[PDB]
Amino acid sequence: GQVAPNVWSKYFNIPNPGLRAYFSNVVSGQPEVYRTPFYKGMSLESICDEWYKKLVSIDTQWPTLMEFEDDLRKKVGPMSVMLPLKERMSDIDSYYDSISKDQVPFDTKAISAAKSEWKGVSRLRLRSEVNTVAVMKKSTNSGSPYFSKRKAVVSKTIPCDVYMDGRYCVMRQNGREWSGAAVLGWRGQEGGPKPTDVKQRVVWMFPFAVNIRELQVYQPLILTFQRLGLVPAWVSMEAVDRRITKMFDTKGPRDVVVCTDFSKFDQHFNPTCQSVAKELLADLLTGQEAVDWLERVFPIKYAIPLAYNWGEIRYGIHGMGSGSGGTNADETLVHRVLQHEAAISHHTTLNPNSQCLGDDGVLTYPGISAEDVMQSYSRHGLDMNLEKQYVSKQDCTYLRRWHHTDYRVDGMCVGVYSTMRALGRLAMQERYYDPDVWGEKMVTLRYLSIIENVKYHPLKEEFLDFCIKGDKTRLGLGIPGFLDNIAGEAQKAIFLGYTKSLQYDGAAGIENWWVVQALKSRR
Repeated sequence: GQVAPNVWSKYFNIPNPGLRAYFSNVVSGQPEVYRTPFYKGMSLESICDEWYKKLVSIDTQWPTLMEFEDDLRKKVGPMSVMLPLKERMSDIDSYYDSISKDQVPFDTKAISAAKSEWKGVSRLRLRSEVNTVAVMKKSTNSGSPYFSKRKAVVSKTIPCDVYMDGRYCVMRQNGREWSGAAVLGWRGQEGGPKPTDVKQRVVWMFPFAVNIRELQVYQPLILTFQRLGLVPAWVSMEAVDRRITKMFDTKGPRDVVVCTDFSKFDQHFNPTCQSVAKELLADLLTGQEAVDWLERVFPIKYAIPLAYNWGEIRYGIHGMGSGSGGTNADETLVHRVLQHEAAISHHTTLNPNSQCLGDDGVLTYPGISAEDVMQSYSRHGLDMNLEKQYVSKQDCTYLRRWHHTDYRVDGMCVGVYSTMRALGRLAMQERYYDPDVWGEKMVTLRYLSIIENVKYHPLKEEFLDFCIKGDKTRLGLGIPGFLDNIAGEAQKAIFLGYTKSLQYDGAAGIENWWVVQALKSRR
């Protein structure tokens, strides 16, 4: 745990007033519930109770959509309540304790079937440090050692080299050696209506130099898979929709579709899972630098130290460091092996229109059952809870959207985001934006980007009308000139970038959003 000052200064550039104040907020927590001005003067309860009166009209035509809405309404509530560090210690422990559950290795044929999906593909080369830096988000925090904006410390960071030496992460940055540690970050996820129901997500904020080295492989990997369409959720929700359609149209007429969920996937992504990820990357990669990368950069996300408080560092191997540049790449490649393994364990072939993304999957194969899947997956040390699994021949959920074989828009089984979930996010934010300092245009833009998720909901027009009420300036209709200049307003403002890399949140194309078109047509 606690290190003397002369140790701490090898991890972080000292003095660091901003890092001191960051950890002070980590210790004390953040207890206030942040409510938006959406339906100001009505409670969260009445907002949902009123929308529900309209919503129930879908229950006769689409009862399982009503069940999906009713399940997500139970989660509506605050997302801004950050517990004090002393109440999150067990959340940290789970990263280190969950990786030693009983676990057996993956089947060879499953690993080969996964590698077959990219048979003809141009092998990946590492992207240079310089080009990798240019592409990445550079306004976000550099982590250890500077805890600054990335753009300000590029030249103190590259050229860099990072590797594990035992339990230490050694980092050489433009000639100087530092010791690397992830900084304990936080995200809130709604999990009920009380302040104490906020889910306390553990975010590992990686050293800039580690993220650069990681992304030298993961940026080319994401790019290649996007163009090949291998992981639809890295492309778009419409690409997800098209593969959901293919899945429903090619499954056995009497087969179920199984929707799997992992409890604490990152924490259980143990060494057995890691070596499958390393093997698959090695098949995608080519050249000597890649061999070097696979031995020295790849392991860091599963073993980097954690700075969880100003004087305090935890060491040891652990599960997926939630927040790594390859957070979703490693897990999605291995989750795909799990899907193949389940069909192969039962003497059949995975329906290739099955999908997965980090801890979320939907699959089918001849004769599939949920119980076979759960057994096949969880023998690898992976935790699953049944009442979060879902099984049906006609519908499924994936990436918090409902899909039905018969619910088609222009031929496609489009995904229906929950109006209840969207209402919770319209009323409740994770951060405070003082009205006096950020203004109504930004709040309105946050609203539009939430509502846009329900663009395929059968009650989307009634839902938009409901949301127009509840906004004083009516989602932009009441702001002079705003809708006519929506592209430009949207650029002053500045989830898919998330699904591809980091896993924290769980561009003038805004003019093509359904919700914008729908508002303009209401003038």
